[PDB]
Amino acid sequence: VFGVLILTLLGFLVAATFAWNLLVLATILRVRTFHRVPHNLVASMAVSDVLVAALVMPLSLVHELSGRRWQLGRRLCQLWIACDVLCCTASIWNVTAIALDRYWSITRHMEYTLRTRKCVSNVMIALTWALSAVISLAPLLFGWGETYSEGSEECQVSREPSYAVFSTVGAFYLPLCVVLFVYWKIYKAAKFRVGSREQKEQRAALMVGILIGVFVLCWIPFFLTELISPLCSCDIPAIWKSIFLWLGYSNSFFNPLIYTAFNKNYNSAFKNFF
Amino acid sequence: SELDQLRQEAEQLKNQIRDARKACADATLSQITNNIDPVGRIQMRTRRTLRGHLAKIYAMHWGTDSRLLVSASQDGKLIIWDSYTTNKVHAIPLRSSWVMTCAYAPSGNYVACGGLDNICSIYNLKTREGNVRVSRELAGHTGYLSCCRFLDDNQIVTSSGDTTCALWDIETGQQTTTFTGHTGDVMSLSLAPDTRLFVSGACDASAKLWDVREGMCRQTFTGHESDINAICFFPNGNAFATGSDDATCRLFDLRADQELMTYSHDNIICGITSVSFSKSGRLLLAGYDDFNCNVWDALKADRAGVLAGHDNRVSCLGVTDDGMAVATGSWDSFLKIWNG
Amino acid sequence: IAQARKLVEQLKMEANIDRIKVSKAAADLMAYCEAHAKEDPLLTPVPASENPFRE
Amino acid sequence: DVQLVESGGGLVQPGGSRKLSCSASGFAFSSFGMHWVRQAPEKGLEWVAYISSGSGTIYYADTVKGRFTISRDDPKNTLFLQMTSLRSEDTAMYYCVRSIYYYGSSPFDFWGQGTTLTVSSSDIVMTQATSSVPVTPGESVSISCRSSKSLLHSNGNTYLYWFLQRPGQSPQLLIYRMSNLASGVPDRFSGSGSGTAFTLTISRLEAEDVGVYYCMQHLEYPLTFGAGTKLEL
Amino acid sequence: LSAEDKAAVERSKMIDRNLREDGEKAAREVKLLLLGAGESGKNTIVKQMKITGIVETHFTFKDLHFKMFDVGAQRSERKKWIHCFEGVTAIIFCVALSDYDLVLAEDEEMNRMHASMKLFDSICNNKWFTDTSIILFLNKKDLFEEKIKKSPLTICYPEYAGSNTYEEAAAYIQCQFEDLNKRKDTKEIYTHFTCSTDTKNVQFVFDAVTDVIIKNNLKDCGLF
Ligand SMILES: NCCc1c[nH]c2ccc(C(N)=O)cc12
Repeated sequence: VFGVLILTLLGFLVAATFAWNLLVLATILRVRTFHRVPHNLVASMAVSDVLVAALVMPLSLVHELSGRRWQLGRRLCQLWIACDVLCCTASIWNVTAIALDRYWSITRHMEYTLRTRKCVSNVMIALTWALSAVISLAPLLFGWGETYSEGSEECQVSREPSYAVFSTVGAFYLPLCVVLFVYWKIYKAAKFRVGSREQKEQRAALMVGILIGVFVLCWIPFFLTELISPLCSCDIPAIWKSIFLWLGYSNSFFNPLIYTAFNKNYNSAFKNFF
Repeated sequence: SELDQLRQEAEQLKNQIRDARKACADATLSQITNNIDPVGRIQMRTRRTLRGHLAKIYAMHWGTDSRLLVSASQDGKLIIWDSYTTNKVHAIPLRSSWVMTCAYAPSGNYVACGGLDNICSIYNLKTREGNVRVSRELAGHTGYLSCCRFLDDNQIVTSSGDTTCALWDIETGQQTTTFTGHTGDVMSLSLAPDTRLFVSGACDASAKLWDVREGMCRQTFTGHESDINAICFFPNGNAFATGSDDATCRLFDLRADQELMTYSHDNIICGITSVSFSKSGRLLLAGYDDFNCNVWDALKADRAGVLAGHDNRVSCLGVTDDGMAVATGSWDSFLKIWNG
Repeated sequence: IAQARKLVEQLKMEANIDRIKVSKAAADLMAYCEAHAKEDPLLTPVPASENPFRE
Repeated sequence: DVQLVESGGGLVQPGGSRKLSCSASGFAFSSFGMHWVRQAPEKGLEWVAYISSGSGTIYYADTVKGRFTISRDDPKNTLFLQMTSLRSEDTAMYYCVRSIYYYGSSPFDFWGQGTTLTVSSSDIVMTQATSSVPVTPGESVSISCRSSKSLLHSNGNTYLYWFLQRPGQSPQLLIYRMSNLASGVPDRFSGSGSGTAFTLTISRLEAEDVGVYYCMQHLEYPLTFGAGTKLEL
Repeated sequence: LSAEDKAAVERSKMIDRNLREDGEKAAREVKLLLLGAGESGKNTIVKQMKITGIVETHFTFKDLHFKMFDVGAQRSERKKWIHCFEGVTAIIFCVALSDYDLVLAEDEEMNRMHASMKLFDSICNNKWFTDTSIILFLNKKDLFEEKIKKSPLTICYPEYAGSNTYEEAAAYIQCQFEDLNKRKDTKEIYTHFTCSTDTKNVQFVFDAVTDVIIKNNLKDCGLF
């Protein structure tokens, strides 16, 4: 690449996104006050975020380390290109899940009891992981696209013109719209519940903006390029695609920076831990 | 007129008592135990953990057979555990959910509890039907109850926040005797092994020794600074240890009527919640407000170990009759059984 | 005004007891602790053969 | 004030269908498991079925399963036993027994009156050494029985029970777990045993003490009953 | 294990199933602590919203179940039992406006309107009630109107410096009770002028509880 600095940065990213998620997963089980309804979603978020860092990122690193040629045959390409489209989709839908909870607990605090809450929560933790599997094992256990490259070993997710639009729409655009709408509603509610000093007004907007920007800037260029490239039959340089791939993988680093670090109980537990 | 000379006579009497107390003090107990082999190191691990209380836990009491247990929480529930298998035997609902004390009868047939309603309730565990029911409600106190102890199957002694203690008769429900002399709320009780005398610690930073049969005060001990929260009797029956909010525990002797030693540190600034001894009287376990429990050498004042396993402050503490285990309760709603 | 009389009477009653030296009592506690030392499961750890709380 | 009422019975042809009913009052019926015990003429007792609180556990006898069922009604405090595929060997009078299980409980304390049922025409074994033993008034005698399997468990608690049936009267519990005396029984009776041999000792025998004794085991299901011993003057 | 321990396990399972079932029934309730001083009007407040030791009251308005604990008959040390009530949704405080002209009975050099301020200062700034809101009620306003024409407010505070009217005195009195709160970043105080009014007394409590619940839900996201 462009010097060993990039490789060192990628290795540091791998180590950080593995260690932080391991620490969070250990903390949730270690602390016995972390057994409430809104904490199961964070555990699913952490496990989905660590399953990609542990065994999907080093494979891509060695794949792109020297030449676009896969090390093994069809025994690994199918397996590596599987969790890549399953352990990433299950993270986007986990962010959408935490958002819909906060909305129904501020917009409808009456019907959202201590039961309805737990029920809808666990139902969502299932549908999320179910849909992930469906898409990942669709161009394989039904026959579609390539996912077989050739002797050139060009391991790549299917480039079928229909599979691209189907997967992108079912994975990103719907969660993006849902998250934007619910956070707009939440921000308006928080604005209204203040007026009827200024930090309470200038911190809520900052928090919501940080959430939306972190979620959007790390995924919006990749997905839009994928949908545009195959369909519009347009070719892009192999460097921009790689950079977008690292941005998508690096979103997992920022993902626990928000939902866990800025909390009170989680920060106190982290400080208690060595 | 006569008030001034009465005050002077009282002051000179107090001075005479203190002079006799100082004159009868030969030497400290620390010098005697200078050449005593220390205990060393004490290690204890959590053997059992009991769950089911969805609220703070305020009191507990061990059964006389060293197997059964009773716990009371501000969720309005009274649970009887089986410590060996962590099973549940009974679950009694209370009329009022503000409960701060509980007790277990020596015979094993009755259980008592009280709280902010100024009423002590007595339950029958061996009815003909397969359920428990209230057998007698005792009323007459003008303040919240603090402690409760069973003399036998037909007698009971309680202490409340109206600066009085009383001895009841369960069959008739009438106060047989009343005890007066405290100028502050009474917070603890401790029955002697002979079941002939008892001690009580109050908020006026003092303790007194009562006579159950004559109903009069015999001795009073001072030396604490802020307030007394717990009290316990030595297994021999001639000494007792107290615990306060000044973060200090002290040992008093009845026969010499003085204070023997104090148990203080420098990293401890929170008050003591409960105090209990060991079967031989060599250790002294005291719960603290900083979620920890300490073990002190009773004859040398050295911390032998630490029992740190709780999330919130420790509220209750007890030792089995045979001395094989120690149980701890806390505000995190978990009971843990430790062993050595 | 009877409170002062009651207090002084109680003080007079409490000053007529008999007291002993501290060293005697300290010896009596040390002797009791030494005598009952062998039967203290917490002080001397016991083998897990006869420990009822066998996890 | 425990009272037991039963309904149903009478002569019927083989293969008939009916239901045995039980009524309970004076105690919490929802916290007690129930048992069915039958006794054929000139025969000992025989455990039939068992249902626990909450209807979470049901058991049937080896010769009973398939042609019988059990149920309970918490709001009405009623117990049922449906009759189907009857045979000529089922002529017996059915009893109802209550039992509660926790640390220190005494099961089989109260027995019902029962109703007569008749129609128109391995495992631990309890053995009693002597069928009938003469009794001398004012003296002390003992009754002994043994088992093929030891009734001593790891926890230290043994499961042996003693029941006394007066002539023409419902049986009552005397001693449970071979060393504990049931409430309401005089201190004359005393139980003993060691591992596999159990002897029941009576300080003195009176006019009321005459009856038939039975031995029981509760280590595992089914529950086997030893043959009764006829006390003759 | 041995045909007599499985029954114990199932009995314990029934016991803790019943415990869990009963636990969530008492979690969908609002707990309020009623405080005050003397005859400030707690009885009138209970009469306006109604259905020895601790006295309890239950009432429902709009499918919200309310529990109110009155602890005015203890006379013991407040320090030793005030930590039992930590975790209540809100605290209701009752003050009598027509108390500036009156003093205590056993003590003459003590205004009856200063003891109430001292009690409010002690209750509001406590290590246990840092995140608990307070609802303030000023009870006797008609008698205050009757007595304000002839008597001046300068007797209590000789710094009023205003015309002896209703608005300029009531606003000053309300302000005097609101700067005693030194935790403005975490606590909110709701005030209501009422006197033998109608359902207005209950509607105000309902609105305050709804606001408190909404803000508590918002604070869990780090968003408020
Ligand atoms: N490395 C992440 C790629 C990914 C996650 N989810 C997806 C959903 C669809 C497609 C695609 N190639 O169409 C790719 C992905």
